Amino acid sequence: AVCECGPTRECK
Amino acid sequence: ECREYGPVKVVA
Repeated sequence: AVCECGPTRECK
Repeated sequence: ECREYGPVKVVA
């Protein structure tokens, strides 16, 4: 899965 | 199905 926080994004 | 927690949103 992948999550997005604000303008940035991260996975795991 | 995706979930949104505060400023972060995850998709799976």
